[PDB]
Amino acid sequence: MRFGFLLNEVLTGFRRNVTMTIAMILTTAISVGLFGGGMLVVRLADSSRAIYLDRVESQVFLTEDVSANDSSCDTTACKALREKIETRSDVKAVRFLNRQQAYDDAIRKFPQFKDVAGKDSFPASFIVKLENPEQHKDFDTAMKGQPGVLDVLNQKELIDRLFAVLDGLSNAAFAVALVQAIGAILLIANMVQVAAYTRRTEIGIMRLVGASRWYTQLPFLVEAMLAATMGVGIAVAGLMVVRALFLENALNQFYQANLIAKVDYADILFITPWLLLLGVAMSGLTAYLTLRLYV
Amino acid sequence: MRFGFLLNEVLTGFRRNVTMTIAMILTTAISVGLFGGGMLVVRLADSSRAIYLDRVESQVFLTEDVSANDSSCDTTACKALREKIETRSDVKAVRFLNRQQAYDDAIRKFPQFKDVAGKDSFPASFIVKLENPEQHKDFDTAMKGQPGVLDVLNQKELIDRLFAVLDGLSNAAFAVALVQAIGAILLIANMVQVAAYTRRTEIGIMRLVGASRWYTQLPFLVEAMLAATMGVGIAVAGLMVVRALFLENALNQFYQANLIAKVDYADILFITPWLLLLGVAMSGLTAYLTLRLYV
Amino acid sequence: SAQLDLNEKLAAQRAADQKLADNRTALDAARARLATFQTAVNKVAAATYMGGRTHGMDAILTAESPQLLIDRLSVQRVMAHQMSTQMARFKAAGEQAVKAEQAAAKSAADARSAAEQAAAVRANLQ
Amino acid sequence: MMITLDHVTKQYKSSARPALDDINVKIDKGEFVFLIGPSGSGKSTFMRLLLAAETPTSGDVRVSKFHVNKLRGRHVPKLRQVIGCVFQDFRLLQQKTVYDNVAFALEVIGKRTDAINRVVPEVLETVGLSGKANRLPDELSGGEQQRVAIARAFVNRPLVLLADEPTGNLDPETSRDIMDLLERINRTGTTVLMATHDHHIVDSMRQRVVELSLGRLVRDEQRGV
Amino acid sequence: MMITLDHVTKQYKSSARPALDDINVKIDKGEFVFLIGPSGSGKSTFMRLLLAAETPTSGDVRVSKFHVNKLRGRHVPKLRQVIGCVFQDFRLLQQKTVYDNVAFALEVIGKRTDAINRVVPEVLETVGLSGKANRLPDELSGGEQQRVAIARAFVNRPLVLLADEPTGNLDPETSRDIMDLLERINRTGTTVLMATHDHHIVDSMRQRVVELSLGRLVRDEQRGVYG
Ligand SMILES: Nc1ncnc2c1ncn2[C@@H]1O[C@H](COP(=O)(O)OP(=O)(O)O)[C@@H](O)[C@H]1O
Ligand SMILES: Nc1ncnc2c1ncn2[C@@H]1O[C@H](COP(=O)(O)OP(=O)(O)O)[C@@H](O)[C@H]1O
Repeated sequence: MRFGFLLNEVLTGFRRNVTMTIAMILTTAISVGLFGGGMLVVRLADSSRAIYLDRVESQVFLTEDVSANDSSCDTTACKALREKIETRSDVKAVRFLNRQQAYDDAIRKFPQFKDVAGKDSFPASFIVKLENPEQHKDFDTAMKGQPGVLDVLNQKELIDRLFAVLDGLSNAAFAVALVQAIGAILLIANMVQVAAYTRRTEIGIMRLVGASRWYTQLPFLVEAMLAATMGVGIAVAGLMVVRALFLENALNQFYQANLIAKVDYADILFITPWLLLLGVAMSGLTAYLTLRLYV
Repeated sequence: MRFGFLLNEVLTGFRRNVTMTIAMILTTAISVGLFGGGMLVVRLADSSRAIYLDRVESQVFLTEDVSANDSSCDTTACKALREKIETRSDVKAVRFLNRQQAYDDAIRKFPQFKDVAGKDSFPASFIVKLENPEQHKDFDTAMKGQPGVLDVLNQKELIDRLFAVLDGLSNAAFAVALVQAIGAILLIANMVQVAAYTRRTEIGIMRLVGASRWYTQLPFLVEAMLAATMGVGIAVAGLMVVRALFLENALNQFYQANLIAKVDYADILFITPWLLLLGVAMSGLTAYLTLRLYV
Repeated sequence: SAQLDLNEKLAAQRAADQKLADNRTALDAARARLATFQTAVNKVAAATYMGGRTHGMDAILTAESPQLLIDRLSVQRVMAHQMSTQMARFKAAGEQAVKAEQAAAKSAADARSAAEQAAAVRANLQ
Repeated sequence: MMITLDHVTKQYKSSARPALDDINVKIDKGEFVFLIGPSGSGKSTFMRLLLAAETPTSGDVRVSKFHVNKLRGRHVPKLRQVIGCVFQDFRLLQQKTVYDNVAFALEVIGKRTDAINRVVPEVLETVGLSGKANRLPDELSGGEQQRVAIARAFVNRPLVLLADEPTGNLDPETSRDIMDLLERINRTGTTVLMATHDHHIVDSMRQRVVELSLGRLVRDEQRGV
Repeated sequence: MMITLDHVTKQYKSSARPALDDINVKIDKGEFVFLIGPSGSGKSTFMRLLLAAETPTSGDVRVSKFHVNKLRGRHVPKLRQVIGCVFQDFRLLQQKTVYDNVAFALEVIGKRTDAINRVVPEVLETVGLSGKANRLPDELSGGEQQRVAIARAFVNRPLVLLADEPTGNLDPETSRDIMDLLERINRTGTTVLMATHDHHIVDSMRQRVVELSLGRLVRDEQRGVYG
């Protein structure tokens, strides 16, 4: 029935003991915050995959006169340079990117390329993929900075070290979020145990009056739900608190330094309904499984 | 005394509270492991500076009017810098690199830029060898904007904000540990009340039998400190497994780049006598204060 | 009288003609200066191409020796200072194509005005 | 119309008494049935068996409505509304008042609230706890907590109301002061079960007597002392 | 000086009738004085007053071998060794048997191990229900759970061995032996007392019967009966 006569006893229930009832909120906030840290570094990897290049990638440049002109590859020289690149078997996903379709994706990956970009913005590139990271050293030897094919770039072999840092810290964040989730699920598991221990006077009365079996555990469930909302209400604020605490040394300076793609509060805020729904779901299920085998 | 009797009821307390003790003994490990990881990363942060602390240099960069005019040093403005900079406490030897000399140094360091890279690339270098790295504050606050010197911007203290991004997360680990600390003292302080309901059948006889007050709460006191000792014992193994599972590849890739002083089992176990006594102190003092107030 | 009112201004006319003539041989210096400067600012976007990868913050993506990466940042921050001052050095030459180049045209118009004035006054003799 | 059970045993550990090996009791409408004997006969287990919190390993359980031997859990509390009983510590919330403690059951079963608050003084003015019932029961004397205990069984319309452990740590003079309140509620028609442990009561009332001796009928004559 | 209490007063939450007043009553060894006061009034105050658990706001309280009106840091269990009380309920440990339950009060003082095992074949036979010394407290019946509850207070021979309402949920046709074993402790030489609304039964012994109605003593007969 109406929740007005059900809300008036739960506040008294938090009022009787205060030295135990406040501890759970910060622990669930820490668990949710580290899990959201893992989510935000996964989304950071997803955003940084767009600006950077993946682990099957080794691009190549072309000769200056060939790259500075010859937009249509119907001529002899563009096909000759393309076949010179395609002599080896490493060519898999070369793209027809030259000049007019090469300005927009290249002004966003680096900020100082947009400076004085009116004259000689970007020549022909023809970015190509790779299947063998251990066997393209001779390919880079043939396609080195010798006159002809210009200098190349390889986003691996002590170059993708930031990716190897971030996925490892993402997995470490996943592991510590798992052990915080285990601690959280056991502490809100024995929440109802110590609550029924501290409120054992009326339990036999509720078994005596003959009320419905669904309605007996409803105050404990609404205390679990309001405790979950109290946890997530400071969990969504502690991320901003630690950002404004210890992100001002960098903030957006990695955008000009081209380390990360983007950072903004809305990217973290995109994950909040999923984490609060999973939090109230885990709170409800451990309420139900603990009440099933105790009374 | 009768120390042999104390070992048979601790297993009874463990078995009677099997679904209760496990969450707090698991989360005290994470509580001390956050502090241990923070101490490890600040030790790595101020040990990684030692790869350049032995070779701390400095410089004086002079205004382009007396560098683009003359290659070598044949002006009275350059001859004034032979004596007006050498009258300092932190000077070893001055070296006058030309625009050509430092330009060729920059070219052989990295083949970067074509049009602007030349005589007008950057002014000439007056390298000043620093005596002590700890007195860089007096170095960069002793000389200011003066005629003949365009900037007193340093060149060797500048790695410090490059690991300020590591420092920020290093202090953020301490901040996370201190945020979880309030909940940690709460979850160790409510143990004397959430376990008193189980031992209701035995606590009532010491209140009139003649048992000493120093021996009554001692079985209640020993549980918290044994829990804290096994918590730090499983916490150091957790640091071992997160170092050996999720902190090996990036550590090896940066140690091959020799930017770090590297950690091993012995380095992490070096701090451990401090954190074990810190953990047993924050167990024992809180457990000793909560027994008088709770009971 | 009116015949005698000639030689007092041939000196000023020759001075005006020589002031036009040497300024015609002095206006070429600004266009020669921009003809020296504009080649270093036209394909500098191609000079930072070929994977330049150095920008004055990290200098850490490649490493062989700790000593050899010090000048990868200590010179690159001075490069950042120089590309900050490069726009000022470009505009200090671009202002010469905006300021103090119409003075030759103004002097030519003033010389034509003096020529028609001298043609107007000389009707007292002729 | 016949509310009894027979051959109903639980057998926790058997030993001295496997609950109730053989019973042949009978409860009538308005029947006052005594229950005394030794301490180990298994009285409170049989009291829990009538409210069906103890699993009947043998026999079938039914009190005047339906067989509760094999019933689904949603229909388990559908018999417990007409069942009342009292205990030693009274299960009283010290923060609540006397009227709040009895109206808590009325507001937690869930009815029309305008038909709940109006009928609280309609049935609360029967015991001596009416008057100064807005105060906390901690400062009150020892004679009025049993009124609050029987009030929450008095407010509904009972059929299987019961009285187990009726006196406890209470004086014989106050017992004679409370027997009459416990008997006047039986004049409506609802029977009650007398489950004391004293022999000073059997001569005083002279009603139906059932005595158990470790699961066996010690004495059963249903008349007189 | 032996046990004397007077002028006790402990009012809680502005109680109108705290049942502690200026009763200058004197107790003695030998005759055991039984309180017949009203229920729910004052019977629990005697144990907490005599064991210095509920200190009165006024009135100096004296015991035989110590001081009750003033305590210190280490004197708070000093009286508790030579006295003993048994409550109504059993509170036995189901983790140990009956033989180990009576020895649980031996190690809490700091007794040496030479006399720990040297007294358990000396006091267990003094109890009427000596038992099999291997009985579970849960398995045993409700008749014998209180005699083993008072046996553990007997093992040190305390000077005070009172017990409030020793029957509990026990029939009086079986509780007579439990009542009749108390005079063994009484002619041991100690002081015993019990406060129970048990009229028409204790008048057979015709012992000292007192009553405290509202903090007022209405009877002080040395060998009287129930009023
Ligand atoms: N869960 C149980 N496990 C073992 N024995 C039990 C259990 N419940 C009841 N008993 C036994 O049944 C008997 C019930 O006695 P009971 O008539 O309830 O005593 P009283 O009337 O004084 O409460 C007890 O002696 C006890 O030993
Ligand atoms: N410090 C105190 N705080 C609250 N209540 C007290 C205190 N001291 C005594 N009382 C009350 O005094 C009453 C004494 O009644 P008593 O006859 O001892 O009850 P019982 O017959 O149940 O033992 C108790 O009900 C108790 O609530």
